[PDB]
Amino acid sequence: SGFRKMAFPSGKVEGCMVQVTCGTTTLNGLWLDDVVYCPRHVICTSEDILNPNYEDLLIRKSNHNFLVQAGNVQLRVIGHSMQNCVLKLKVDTANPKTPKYKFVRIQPGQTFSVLACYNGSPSGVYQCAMRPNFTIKGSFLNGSCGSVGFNIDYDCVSFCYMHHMELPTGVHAGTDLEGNFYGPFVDRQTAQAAGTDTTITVNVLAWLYAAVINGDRWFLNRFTTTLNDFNLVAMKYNYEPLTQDHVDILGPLSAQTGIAVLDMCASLKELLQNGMNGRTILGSALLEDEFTPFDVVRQCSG
Amino acid sequence: SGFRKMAFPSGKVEGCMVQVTCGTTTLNGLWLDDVVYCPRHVICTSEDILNPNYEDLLIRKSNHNFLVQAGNVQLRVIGHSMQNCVLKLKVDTANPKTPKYKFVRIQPGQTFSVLACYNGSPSGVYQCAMRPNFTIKGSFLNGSCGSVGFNIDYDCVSFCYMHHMELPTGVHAGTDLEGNFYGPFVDRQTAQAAGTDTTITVNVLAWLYAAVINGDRWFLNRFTTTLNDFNLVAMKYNYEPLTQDHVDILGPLSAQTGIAVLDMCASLKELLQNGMNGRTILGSALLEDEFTPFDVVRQCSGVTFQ
Ligand SMILES: Cn1cnc(Cn2c(=O)nc(Nc3cc4cn(C)nc4cc3Cl)n(Cc3cc(F)c(F)cc3F)c2=O)n1
Ligand SMILES: Cn1cnc(Cn2c(=O)nc(Nc3cc4cn(C)nc4cc3Cl)n(Cc3cc(F)c(F)cc3F)c2=O)n1
Repeated sequence: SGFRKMAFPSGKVEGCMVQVTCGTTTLNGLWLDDVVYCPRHVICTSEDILNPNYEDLLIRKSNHNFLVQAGNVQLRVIGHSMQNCVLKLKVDTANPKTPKYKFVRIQPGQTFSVLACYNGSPSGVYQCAMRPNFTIKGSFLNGSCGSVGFNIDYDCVSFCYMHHMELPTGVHAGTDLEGNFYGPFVDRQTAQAAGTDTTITVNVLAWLYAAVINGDRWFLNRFTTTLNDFNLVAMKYNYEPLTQDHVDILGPLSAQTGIAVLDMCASLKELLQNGMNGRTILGSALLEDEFTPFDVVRQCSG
Repeated sequence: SGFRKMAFPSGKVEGCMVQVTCGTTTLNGLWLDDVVYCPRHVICTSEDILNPNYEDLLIRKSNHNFLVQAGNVQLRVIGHSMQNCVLKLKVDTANPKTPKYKFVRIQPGQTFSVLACYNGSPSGVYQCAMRPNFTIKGSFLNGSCGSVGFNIDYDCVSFCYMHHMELPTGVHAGTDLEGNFYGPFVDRQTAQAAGTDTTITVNVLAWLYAAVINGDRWFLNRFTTTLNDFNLVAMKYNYEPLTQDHVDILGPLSAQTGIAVLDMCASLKELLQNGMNGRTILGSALLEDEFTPFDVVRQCSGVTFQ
């Protein structure tokens, strides 16, 4: 029983974190095989941040401008290339701690664990969701760049996020491991603002199914709804519209609980018009949206 | 900026998790040097667990009954003994991934990370607080026994918790690494209920500081109070008393933010009576009591753990 926001064990990723220094800039790098991945803005200087010409600054660089440190062992950069917004440094030793891994681009609503790192030393691990506006509500201090977000599946580590910047609103923006940003953001110090955020409706429904599995009983109702009537109400509360794809994803949870998806949608609808009247669901008095339908199945009973 | 529930990087502990099997019972073990630690209830049958004599159950068992699985390599038990509610299995090989470690016992309100495992395979990590009633609000499914709770200081892993059982109310109970239970529980199949829990007050104030550091400042008032006046109100609302030691611990947060604790207690005092009036603090609609003052300083000052 119980229900906690749970992160993945971070050991496989801890063995890959290194320190990348270029000039005075020091951030974290992800060391897989004989390549260290890190945000390309590490080659920028105080002046080259508002409008950096990264191709010009990199063709500009020699391998011995980069200092890579795995613990007290300085790796030797033997080559450096750029792929979109990630820098790739070839090093002369493959990381013997490299796990089975792949690079995956995730979609808004998907969750992942983030290993916060400073000077290449892991500091803590937590759970995140890719917001519908392509930001993440992280916990990051200066020097956290290069920290990665991941999932683990049968000792295979899917890397799906690398941290680059903090936006004015306090949220954070990053890329996948191929250097493509999530969202309309760029690795520049120019004026940048994220879209208005919305609640991941499919995740809340999943969480509500998790409450019933754990026996929570107070929010459901005798009502059902049409997909369009629900979406009409939800959008008026800054909730993401729900598509038939989402309804399909919830299928297994609905099957396990004997509560149809559109029945539960009617329960979310009522919850949005009444509130929760002092009560809580799985210990929360707000609706949680950082549990996917996959997560709910993994952590909950059967 | 930002603020999250954060656990210690679990890697040092992951290299110590093994699967222990006794008969049909199978749970997790902690492999440190040439000893494997796990709950003693593994030697129990579905009826001996109702009322056992762990003494006699143990001595009757032999070494080859304990299947100690380290991933897939099998470990050879060359001895076994008890220490309170934790069983100890001596194996022929010392764990080469053994971290710099010690066994500590924590107080209520102190936090730790938990590495939930199943069949010796680490599955997820999360951050707990020992509740005042000596339970922890965990997320465990069957197979989780032997999952361990720890803290990391520099390169030292401090093991402080081992999971044993879930209570009928859903919360969880276990021992320190020396077998001593946390709270008034026994490792037996009987009717056991959790005592009435309370709010870790010093952790709520520490969380309010984290909110201020993140610029969430609406709850700050203008008033100040006294420990007496606060604690009189706090007892009514099932809040833990705030001691003089608690105030000194909030010292650095106080000086970093310009908000003297007791001034902060006035804010928490108001929040306790008037509620939050449809507002939120760090996005949460409840007062968060699972962040210690050191937790807050650690997370807002970037301290790493190698
Ligand atoms: C508060 N916060 C939360 N996450 C972040 C991420 N982040 C960061 O870690 N560092 C940044 N600037 C640097 C300055 C340096 C000074 N020295 C000596 N070394 C430095 C290294 C960095 Cl990496 N930034 C700012 C930033 C980073 C970018 F990648 C970008 F495109 C624009 C930016 F304004 C930062 O956001 N900070
Ligand atoms: C859902 N949940 C989450 N945490 C818990 C605690 N807990 C547990 O995890 N396992 C238990 N019995 C086992 C049966 C097994 C059958 N096989 C094949 N392997 C098994 C392993 C275990 Cl560990 N129990 C029961 C239990 C064990 C005790 F030590 C005790 F004092 C009281 C109890 F009710 C359990 O509570 N469940």
